Amino acid sequence: PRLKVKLVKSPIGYPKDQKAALKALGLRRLQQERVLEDTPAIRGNVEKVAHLVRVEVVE
Amino acid sequence: MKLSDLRPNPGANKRRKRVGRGPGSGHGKTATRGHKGQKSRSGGLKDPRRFEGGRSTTLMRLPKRGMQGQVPGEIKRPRYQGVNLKDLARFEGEVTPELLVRAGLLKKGYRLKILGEGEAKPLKVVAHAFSKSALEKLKAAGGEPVLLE
Amino acid sequence: VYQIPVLSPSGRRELAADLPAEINPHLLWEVVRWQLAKRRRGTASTKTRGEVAYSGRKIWPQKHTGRARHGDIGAPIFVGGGVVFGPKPRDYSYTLPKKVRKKGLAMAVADRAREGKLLLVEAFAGVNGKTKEFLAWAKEAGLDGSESVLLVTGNELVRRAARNLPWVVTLAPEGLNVYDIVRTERLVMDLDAWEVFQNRIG
Amino acid sequence: PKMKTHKGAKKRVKITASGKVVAMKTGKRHLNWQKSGKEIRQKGRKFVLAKPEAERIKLLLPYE
RNA sequence: GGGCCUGACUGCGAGGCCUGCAAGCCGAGCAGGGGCGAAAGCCGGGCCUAGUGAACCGGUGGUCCCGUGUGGAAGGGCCAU
RNA sequence: GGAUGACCCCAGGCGGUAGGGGAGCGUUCCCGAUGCCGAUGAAGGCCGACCCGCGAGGGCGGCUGGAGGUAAGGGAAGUGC
RNA sequence: GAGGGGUUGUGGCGUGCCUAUUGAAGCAUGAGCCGGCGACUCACGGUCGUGGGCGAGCUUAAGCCGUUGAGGCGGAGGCGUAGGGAAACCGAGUCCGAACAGGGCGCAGCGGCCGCAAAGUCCGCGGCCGUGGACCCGAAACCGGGC
RNA sequence: CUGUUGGGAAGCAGCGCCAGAGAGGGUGAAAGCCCCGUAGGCGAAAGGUGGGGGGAUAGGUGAGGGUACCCGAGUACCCCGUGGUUCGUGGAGCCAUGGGGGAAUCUGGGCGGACCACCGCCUAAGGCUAAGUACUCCGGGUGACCGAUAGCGCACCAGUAC
RNA sequence: GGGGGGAACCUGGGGAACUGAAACAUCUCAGUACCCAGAGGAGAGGAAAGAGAAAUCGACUCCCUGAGUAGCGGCGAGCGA
Ligand SMILES: NC(=[NH2+])NCCC[C@H](N)C(=O)O
Ligand SMILES: [Mg+2]
Ligand SMILES: [Mg+2]
Ligand SMILES: [Mg+2]
Ligand SMILES: [Mg+2]
Ligand SMILES: [Mg+2]
Ligand SMILES: [Mg+2]
Ligand SMILES: [Mg+2]
Ligand SMILES: [Mg+2]
Ligand SMILES: [Mg+2]
Ligand SMILES: [Mg+2]
Ligand SMILES: [Mg+2]
Ligand SMILES: [Mg+2]
Ligand SMILES: [Mg+2]
Ligand SMILES: [Mg+2]
Ligand SMILES: [Mg+2]
Ligand SMILES: [Mg+2]
Ligand SMILES: [Mg+2]
Ligand SMILES: [Mg+2]
Ligand SMILES: [Mg+2]
Ligand SMILES: [Mg+2]
Ligand SMILES: [Mg+2]
Ligand SMILES: [Mg+2]
Ligand SMILES: [Mg+2]
Ligand SMILES: [Mg+2]
Ligand SMILES: [Mg+2]
Ligand SMILES: [Mg+2]
Ligand SMILES: [Mg+2]
Ligand SMILES: [Mg+2]
Ligand SMILES: [Mg+2]
Ligand SMILES: [Mg+2]
Ligand SMILES: [Mg+2]
Ligand SMILES: [Mg+2]
Ligand SMILES: [Mg+2]
Ligand SMILES: [Mg+2]
Ligand SMILES: [Mg+2]
Ligand SMILES: [Mg+2]
Ligand SMILES: [Mg+2]
Ligand SMILES: [Mg+2]
Ligand SMILES: [Mg+2]
Ligand SMILES: [Mg+2]
Ligand SMILES: [Mg+2]
Ligand SMILES: [Mg+2]
Ligand SMILES: [Mg+2]
Ligand SMILES: [Mg+2]
Ligand SMILES: [Mg+2]
Ligand SMILES: [Mg+2]
Ligand SMILES: [Mg+2]
Ligand SMILES: [Mg+2]
Ligand SMILES: [Mg+2]
Ligand SMILES: [Mg+2]
Ligand SMILES: [Mg+2]
Ligand SMILES: [Mg+2]
Ligand SMILES: [Mg+2]
Ligand SMILES: [Mg+2]
Ligand SMILES: [Mg+2]
Ligand SMILES: [Mg+2]
Ligand SMILES: [Mg+2]
Ligand SMILES: [Mg+2]
Ligand SMILES: [Mg+2]
Ligand SMILES: [Mg+2]
Ligand SMILES: [Mg+2]
Ligand SMILES: [Mg+2]
Ligand SMILES: [Mg+2]
Ligand SMILES: [Mg+2]
Ligand SMILES: [Mg+2]
Ligand SMILES: [Mg+2]
Ligand SMILES: [Mg+2]
Ligand SMILES: [Mg+2]
Ligand SMILES: [Mg+2]
Ligand SMILES: [Mg+2]
Ligand SMILES: [Mg+2]
Ligand SMILES: [Mg+2]
Ligand SMILES: [Mg+2]
Ligand SMILES: [Mg+2]
Ligand SMILES: [Mg+2]
Ligand SMILES: [Mg+2]
Ligand SMILES: [Mg+2]
Ligand SMILES: [Mg+2]
Ligand SMILES: [Mg+2]
Ligand SMILES: [Mg+2]
Ligand SMILES: [Mg+2]
Ligand SMILES: [Mg+2]
Ligand SMILES: [Mg+2]
Ligand SMILES: [Mg+2]
Ligand SMILES: [Mg+2]
Ligand SMILES: [Mg+2]
Ligand SMILES: [Mg+2]
Ligand SMILES: [Mg+2]
Ligand SMILES: [Mg+2]
Ligand SMILES: [Mg+2]
Ligand SMILES: [Mg+2]
Ligand SMILES: [Mg+2]
Ligand SMILES: [Mg+2]
Ligand SMILES: [Mg+2]
Ligand SMILES: [Mg+2]
Ligand SMILES: [Mg+2]
Ligand SMILES: [Mg+2]
Ligand SMILES: [Mg+2]
Ligand SMILES: [Mg+2]
Ligand SMILES: [Mg+2]
Ligand SMILES: [Mg+2]
Ligand SMILES: [Mg+2]
Ligand SMILES: [Mg+2]
Ligand SMILES: [Mg+2]
Ligand SMILES: [Mg+2]
Ligand SMILES: [Mg+2]
Ligand SMILES: [Mg+2]
Ligand SMILES: [Mg+2]
Ligand SMILES: [Mg+2]
Ligand SMILES: [Mg+2]
Ligand SMILES: [Mg+2]
Ligand SMILES: [Mg+2]
Ligand SMILES: [Mg+2]
Ligand SMILES: [Mg+2]
Ligand SMILES: [Mg+2]
Ligand SMILES: [Mg+2]
Ligand SMILES: [Mg+2]
Ligand SMILES: [Mg+2]
Ligand SMILES: [Mg+2]
Ligand SMILES: [Mg+2]
Ligand SMILES: [Mg+2]
Ligand SMILES: [Mg+2]
Ligand SMILES: [Mg+2]
Ligand SMILES: [Mg+2]
Ligand SMILES: [Mg+2]
Ligand SMILES: [Mg+2]
Ligand SMILES: [Mg+2]
Ligand SMILES: [Mg+2]
Ligand SMILES: [Mg+2]
Ligand SMILES: [Mg+2]
Ligand SMILES: [Mg+2]
Ligand SMILES: [Mg+2]
Ligand SMILES: [Mg+2]
Ligand SMILES: [Mg+2]
Ligand SMILES: [Mg+2]
Ligand SMILES: [Mg+2]
Ligand SMILES: [Mg+2]
Ligand SMILES: [Mg+2]
Ligand SMILES: [Mg+2]
Ligand SMILES: [Mg+2]
Ligand SMILES: [Mg+2]
Ligand SMILES: [Mg+2]
Ligand SMILES: [Mg+2]
Ligand SMILES: [Mg+2]
Ligand SMILES: [Mg+2]
Ligand SMILES: [Mg+2]
Ligand SMILES: [Mg+2]
Ligand SMILES: [Mg+2]
Ligand SMILES: [Mg+2]
Ligand SMILES: [Mg+2]
Ligand SMILES: [Mg+2]
Ligand SMILES: [Mg+2]
Ligand SMILES: [Mg+2]
Ligand SMILES: [Mg+2]
Ligand SMILES: [Mg+2]
Ligand SMILES: [Mg+2]
Ligand SMILES: [Mg+2]
Ligand SMILES: [Mg+2]
Ligand SMILES: [Mg+2]
Ligand SMILES: [Mg+2]
Ligand SMILES: [Mg+2]
Ligand SMILES: [Mg+2]
Ligand SMILES: [Mg+2]
Ligand SMILES: [Mg+2]
Ligand SMILES: [Mg+2]
Ligand SMILES: [Mg+2]
Ligand SMILES: [Mg+2]
Ligand SMILES: [Mg+2]
Ligand SMILES: [Mg+2]
Ligand SMILES: [Mg+2]
Ligand SMILES: [Mg+2]
Ligand SMILES: [Mg+2]
Ligand SMILES: [Mg+2]
Ligand SMILES: [Mg+2]
Ligand SMILES: [Mg+2]
Ligand SMILES: [Mg+2]
Ligand SMILES: [Mg+2]
Ligand SMILES: [Mg+2]
Ligand SMILES: [Mg+2]
Ligand SMILES: [Mg+2]
Ligand SMILES: [Mg+2]
Ligand SMILES: [Mg+2]
Ligand SMILES: [Mg+2]
Ligand SMILES: [Mg+2]
Ligand SMILES: [Mg+2]
Ligand SMILES: [Mg+2]
Ligand SMILES: [Mg+2]
Ligand SMILES: [Mg+2]
Ligand SMILES: [Mg+2]
Ligand SMILES: [Mg+2]
Ligand SMILES: [Mg+2]
Ligand SMILES: [Mg+2]
Ligand SMILES: [Mg+2]
Ligand SMILES: [Mg+2]
Ligand SMILES: [Mg+2]
Ligand SMILES: [Mg+2]
Ligand SMILES: [Mg+2]
Ligand SMILES: [Mg+2]
Ligand SMILES: [Mg+2]
Ligand SMILES: [Mg+2]
Ligand SMILES: [Mg+2]
Ligand SMILES: [Mg+2]
Ligand SMILES: [Mg+2]
Ligand SMILES: [Mg+2]
Ligand SMILES: [Mg+2]
Ligand SMILES: [Mg+2]
Ligand SMILES: [Mg+2]
Ligand SMILES: [Mg+2]
Ligand SMILES: [Mg+2]
Ligand SMILES: [Mg+2]
Ligand SMILES: [Mg+2]
Ligand SMILES: [Mg+2]
Ligand SMILES: [Mg+2]
Ligand SMILES: [Mg+2]
Ligand SMILES: [Mg+2]
Ligand SMILES: [Mg+2]
Ligand SMILES: [Mg+2]
Ligand SMILES: [Mg+2]
Ligand SMILES: [Mg+2]
Repeated sequence: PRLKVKLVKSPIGYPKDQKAALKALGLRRLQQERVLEDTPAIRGNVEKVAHLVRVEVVE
Repeated sequence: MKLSDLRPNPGANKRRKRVGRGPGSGHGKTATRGHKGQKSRSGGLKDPRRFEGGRSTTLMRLPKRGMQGQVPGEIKRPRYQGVNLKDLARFEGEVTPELLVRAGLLKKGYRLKILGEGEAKPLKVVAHAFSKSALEKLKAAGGEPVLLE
Repeated sequence: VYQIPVLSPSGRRELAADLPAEINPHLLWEVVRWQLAKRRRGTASTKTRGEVAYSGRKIWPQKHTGRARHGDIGAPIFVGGGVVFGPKPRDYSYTLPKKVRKKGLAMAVADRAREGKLLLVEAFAGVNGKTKEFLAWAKEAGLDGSESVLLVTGNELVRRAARNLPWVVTLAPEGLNVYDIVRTERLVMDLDAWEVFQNRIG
Repeated sequence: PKMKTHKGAKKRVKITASGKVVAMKTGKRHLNWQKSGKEIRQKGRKFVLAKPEAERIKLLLPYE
């Protein structure tokens, strides 16, 4: 199963490492969605910015 | 519910067609065979799938193609049966030849080759071969390809 | 889903067990058709014009007698000749699918559960092979011979006692089958046989 | 008894995935020196058989 | 009638004519490497319609696909004729 | 129309060989049947101007016959001259 | 016993039955008459159609155990799940090709996770085909061994 | 068991009884309890069988090191002519052999589809060997088998009369 | 000790033709029908100079399957491990 992640909340005012997790995810702009594999390495970063991101599991 | 209620559903048990049994039936006299030829006879015609009245036959005027083989016959060589990633969706943990012959996907005596139709899953998949596209998908999805010998 | 009565010393209990609620009559017809056809002997036979005892001699010349042309007297146009397409020894059996038999077995019992005709018993009190003994038990158990009963128990001593009654058909549970279930008006089983029955529909 | 595969058909013909019957075009076994390249090239390809004849051949191959 | 030439192409082939099948026929256009022309273009034989023969079996040139435990070889397959 | 083939109303079709389809009748046998019909008369036979069915047929009654027959609903064929 | 049965004088109309044929009452075939016997079946495989079971799966063969008109076990194997190529081989593609060109043959459920349906497959039934003598009867002949 | 109708009860009726027996066939008609049976049980002095149980007997039995003695002959092997196998001369091997030539004893020989090499498999030219398998003159059991033109050619004095 | 008999069954030694190929010769029918010798309640076969690719199996006989596969074939009809 894959992952469709949406950037819903702004990272402004959040620590530099959460800022980076979006760079690894590839999320750059608000409401932008990227479709990514459900790998535990990708999963650890999504669960990092989970409070700023909207995840739906399209398989 | 006792016996005398047991019935086949409508249409489940049709009567037979009996020929040569009178004018009123529709099938009397000539038994639906018409009149008086080789087809009308007990014994009938030459094989309708092939024979054509003496002329060279539609099948026999076509040319042969390709290796037909010789004695002592088939050459023993390894045989590959492919199964798609879509088929692996039902499994967890490990995937092997013997497991895919049990679920009824891979056939015995056949070496396992994975092909790329569908999505890959984070499974350890042990096969004799992989398609290039199944290889990429498997890596990129958290899966572990494991060749054999 | 069904509430199946149990006879006992300590209470006409109520055991539950999931039998199908949909009964498919045609499927039950298909099981009985199989049951009855696979028991056929297929010993009907006739003789062909090559199996008949006469010789292969032309009885009289083809032409110039004023009679019809004939070959040998074994031909099926003669009285005493062979018979055309007569019955030959046959096997009428065939492999009805297991899931059709198995589900037909659940359906047959479910049909008697709908009616209150299925009755289970813990044991049989004083019956030890004597018909008079089974008869007394049946009466206190509410089987007075007005309804035909399929008794299904592994107790040999209980099957011997009942088997000669005109209204009773005895079976060991391994022999439970839809024809005998549908043949009768009521179903009476051990708990040991009921357990066996559950182990055959799963 | 069980039907036998016609080997003459087996050696000339194939049943495709949707049930069509393909064979080699005829007419280039020999006498090709005065045949145009268009004639040789196109006679090098497979063709789908007309439906009546295909349905006859398929019956001869009951285990493909 | 003359000049230069070899398209009397290789790899394909949209769409059709004809038609019981199998055949037969016409074909723009794209690619390879060319010929003629300043060029627009033309050229996949010949003004056109006859000048022909399905398959099986075998020959020859190529290809290097198969090679009966393995490497070869025998013998096949494929392309051409 | 009414909900279903419950029946009714309206309109149209309904010559037929080869031949395609459909719906039925009857014969032998099995399940139903440890039943049921039967000496107050089984099957079969001979009548009938009677009833039901388009028809194949099925009843009913009289006579003969003297011991068998077998429903509703299904099953299988040595099934109709 | 306002109806019905039997009979048939007169009047009207009126070319047997079957087979074969372009066409028969036909002066074309068959049949004296009556009764009984008498011709489209079965096995295995195939192919459609159909009634059910299960469904990315479906199904067991021999046999084993039970029964004594009881059913069960048994997964060996078979069909299906992937095609294209003479093949090596590759694979949702592949083959021809120099081609990433063109072309052949291939690839993709209805509903509010459960229902409904469905590839497929198993069994029953039915039509037709193949193999058998294959709807029934009929030669003249051929061969074998004897008389 | 009794009564009743009837030529006859086993039919109908009253009241009973058995059942490890309600398979079936009889008895003047239609009988669980009348007869023969059926369920369940028992039975061989004599002959046959005895594949199972027991007991005899025949036969069965190491390790190194050395020696290179033996290991199935008109055989193997090759060639010619055939057969067998799925193999019809095919690239034609394998197993068999009518003709000709013709070895060796393990460092011997045959095979793995011409052939060669490599790698393996196997031990020819002496013999025997239960069980599982086939058939049905004979006996019994059982039929959605026939019912006297049917079923065997024969239900009967039939392989007869002719 | 042999001889001769025995319904089929079995082994061995010999061995057709109609037919099918819509003619026919190779091919088929078929090592079938039949003749002959022998066997016994069975007969044959049987303890690898096997199989053939599993770096494997492990006498023979018989059923199922593998499989109408592999192949054979005027590469026709068909035959068929
Ligand atoms: N245990 C049994 N097999 N019971 C079934 C009845 C057996 C026998 N057919 C009888 O009627 O008595
Ligand atoms: Mg903020
Ligand atoms: Mg940090
Ligand atoms: Mg039927
Ligand atoms: Mg009918
Ligand atoms: Mg039929
Ligand atoms: Mg019909
Ligand atoms: Mg007829
Ligand atoms: Mg009629
Ligand atoms: Mg019709
Ligand atoms: Mg008609
Ligand atoms: Mg007629
Ligand atoms: Mg017809
Ligand atoms: Mg028809
Ligand atoms: Mg017809
Ligand atoms: Mg006719
Ligand atoms: Mg005509
Ligand atoms: Mg005609
Ligand atoms: Mg006629
Ligand atoms: Mg005609
Ligand atoms: Mg005709
Ligand atoms: Mg006719
Ligand atoms: Mg005729
Ligand atoms: Mg005939
Ligand atoms: Mg004919
Ligand atoms: Mg092949
Ligand atoms: Mg071989
Ligand atoms: Mg029968
Ligand atoms: Mg029969
Ligand atoms: Mg007969
Ligand atoms: Mg007979
Ligand atoms: Mg005869
Ligand atoms: Mg005869
Ligand atoms: Mg005779
Ligand atoms: Mg005879
Ligand atoms: Mg005689
Ligand atoms: Mg004769
Ligand atoms: Mg004759
Ligand atoms: Mg004779
Ligand atoms: Mg004769
Ligand atoms: Mg004459
Ligand atoms: Mg005369
Ligand atoms: Mg006469
Ligand atoms: Mg006559
Ligand atoms: Mg005559
Ligand atoms: Mg005759
Ligand atoms: Mg005769
Ligand atoms: Mg007879
Ligand atoms: Mg007779
Ligand atoms: Mg007859
Ligand atoms: Mg016949
Ligand atoms: Mg006949
Ligand atoms: Mg028959
Ligand atoms: Mg039989
Ligand atoms: Mg059938
Ligand atoms: Mg069967
Ligand atoms: Mg009873
Ligand atoms: Mg009863
Ligand atoms: Mg019973
Ligand atoms: Mg009984
Ligand atoms: Mg061929
Ligand atoms: Mg050609
Ligand atoms: Mg040619
Ligand atoms: Mg060529
Ligand atoms: Mg050539
Ligand atoms: Mg030219
Ligand atoms: Mg050209
Ligand atoms: Mg050219
Ligand atoms: Mg080319
Ligand atoms: Mg197959
Ligand atoms: Mg396939
Ligand atoms: Mg010029
Ligand atoms: Mg130049
Ligand atoms: Mg076109
Ligand atoms: Mg055309
Ligand atoms: Mg160009
Ligand atoms: Mg250019
Ligand atoms: Mg140019
Ligand atoms: Mg230039
Ligand atoms: Mg230019
Ligand atoms: Mg052009
Ligand atoms: Mg010209
Ligand atoms: Mg010119
Ligand atoms: Mg031409
Ligand atoms: Mg030929
Ligand atoms: Mg050739
Ligand atoms: Mg190579
Ligand atoms: Mg190589
Ligand atoms: Mg090799
Ligand atoms: Mg080398
Ligand atoms: Mg070399
Ligand atoms: Mg060649
Ligand atoms: Mg070569
Ligand atoms: Mg070559
Ligand atoms: Mg190539
Ligand atoms: Mg060519
Ligand atoms: Mg009209
Ligand atoms: Mg009409
Ligand atoms: Mg209709
Ligand atoms: Mg009827
Ligand atoms: Mg009738
Ligand atoms: Mg009967
Ligand atoms: Mg009865
Ligand atoms: Mg009765
Ligand atoms: Mg009465
Ligand atoms: Mg009386
Ligand atoms: Mg009377
Ligand atoms: Mg009768
Ligand atoms: Mg009447
Ligand atoms: Mg009287
Ligand atoms: Mg009467
Ligand atoms: Mg009687
Ligand atoms: Mg009657
Ligand atoms: Mg009846
Ligand atoms: Mg009925
Ligand atoms: Mg029934
Ligand atoms: Mg008949
Ligand atoms: Mg009058
Ligand atoms: Mg008038
Ligand atoms: Mg008149
Ligand atoms: Mg008129
Ligand atoms: Mg007249
Ligand atoms: Mg007239
Ligand atoms: Mg008439
Ligand atoms: Mg005529
Ligand atoms: Mg005429
Ligand atoms: Mg006249
Ligand atoms: Mg006249
Ligand atoms: Mg006249
Ligand atoms: Mg005349
Ligand atoms: Mg006349
Ligand atoms: Mg005539
Ligand atoms: Mg006639
Ligand atoms: Mg006469
Ligand atoms: Mg008369
Ligand atoms: Mg008559
Ligand atoms: Mg038919
Ligand atoms: Mg059949
Ligand atoms: Mg069918
Ligand atoms: Mg079907
Ligand atoms: Mg099922
Ligand atoms: Mg299953
Ligand atoms: Mg292929
Ligand atoms: Mg393509
Ligand atoms: Mg395409
Ligand atoms: Mg469904
Ligand atoms: Mg289905
Ligand atoms: Mg058909
Ligand atoms: Mg035959
Ligand atoms: Mg026939
Ligand atoms: Mg037929
Ligand atoms: Mg003569
Ligand atoms: Mg001859
Ligand atoms: Mg001759
Ligand atoms: Mg002659
Ligand atoms: Mg002679
Ligand atoms: Mg009296
Ligand atoms: Mg009395
Ligand atoms: Mg009994
Ligand atoms: Mg009785
Ligand atoms: Mg009796
Ligand atoms: Mg009675
Ligand atoms: Mg009775
Ligand atoms: Mg009695
Ligand atoms: Mg006993
Ligand atoms: Mg006894
Ligand atoms: Mg030593
Ligand atoms: Mg030595
Ligand atoms: Mg030796
Ligand atoms: Mg010697
Ligand atoms: Mg030789
Ligand atoms: Mg040879
Ligand atoms: Mg040979
Ligand atoms: Mg060859
Ligand atoms: Mg050979
Ligand atoms: Mg020799
Ligand atoms: Mg050695
Ligand atoms: Mg050596
Ligand atoms: Mg040797
Ligand atoms: Mg050798
Ligand atoms: Mg070898
Ligand atoms: Mg060798
Ligand atoms: Mg080799
Ligand atoms: Mg070996
Ligand atoms: Mg023993
Ligand atoms: Mg023995
Ligand atoms: Mg034995
Ligand atoms: Mg007997
Ligand atoms: Mg009788
Ligand atoms: Mg008589
Ligand atoms: Mg007789
Ligand atoms: Mg009589
Ligand atoms: Mg007799
Ligand atoms: Mg007779
Ligand atoms: Mg006499
Ligand atoms: Mg002697
Ligand atoms: Mg003797
Ligand atoms: Mg003797
Ligand atoms: Mg022999
Ligand atoms: Mg001898
Ligand atoms: Mg011989
Ligand atoms: Mg001779
Ligand atoms: Mg011949
Ligand atoms: Mg034929
Ligand atoms: Mg034949
Ligand atoms: Mg012929
Ligand atoms: Mg012919
Ligand atoms: Mg001739
Ligand atoms: Mg011939
Ligand atoms: Mg032969
Ligand atoms: Mg042969
Ligand atoms: Mg012989
Ligand atoms: Mg014989
Ligand atoms: Mg003897
Ligand atoms: Mg024995
Ligand atoms: Mg022996
Ligand atoms: Mg021996
Ligand atoms: Mg030995
Ligand atoms: Mg297979
Ligand atoms: Mg198969």
